[PDB]
Amino acid sequence: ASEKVGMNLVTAQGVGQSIGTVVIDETEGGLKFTPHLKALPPGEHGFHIHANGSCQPAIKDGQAVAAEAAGGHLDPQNTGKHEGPEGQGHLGDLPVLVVNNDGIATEPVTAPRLKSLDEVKDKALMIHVGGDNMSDQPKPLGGGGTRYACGVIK
Ligand SMILES: [Cu+]
Ligand SMILES: [Zn+2]
Repeated sequence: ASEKVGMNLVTAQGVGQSIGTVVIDETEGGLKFTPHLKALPPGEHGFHIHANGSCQPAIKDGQAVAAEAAGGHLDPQNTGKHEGPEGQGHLGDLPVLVVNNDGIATEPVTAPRLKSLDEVKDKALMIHVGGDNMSDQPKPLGGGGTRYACGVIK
């Protein structure tokens, strides 16, 4: 079973344009991700699910949060540490969205972290500025807590 999640760019103003969806397709090895996005910085980008579904910013002390109405990366009970190479953390954490040198991603990959669209039908996807393996600096993901795009599942 499958759902085509339309992701828009986000950058402290809130929802921008789109440049790609990602198709989510559930299987017995979980959520198969197949991206089709252009116009990103042509590296590698962390992939999360977030606690609410809302690609919208917050404003406080004369300054804007990138996009955060979606909540944290689905972080109910833990310590603050992120799910990764050792220990334990949040269940909304997923393998890194590789992009080719020309700024386009297509990699058919899978997250066994969840195994039906019914597990995400109230949430957002989020394409994160860094890849996603660290908790071990005074800010998590090595500072990669920022994001280029978001998409509410519908
Ligand atoms: Cu995130
Ligand atoms: Zn996390």
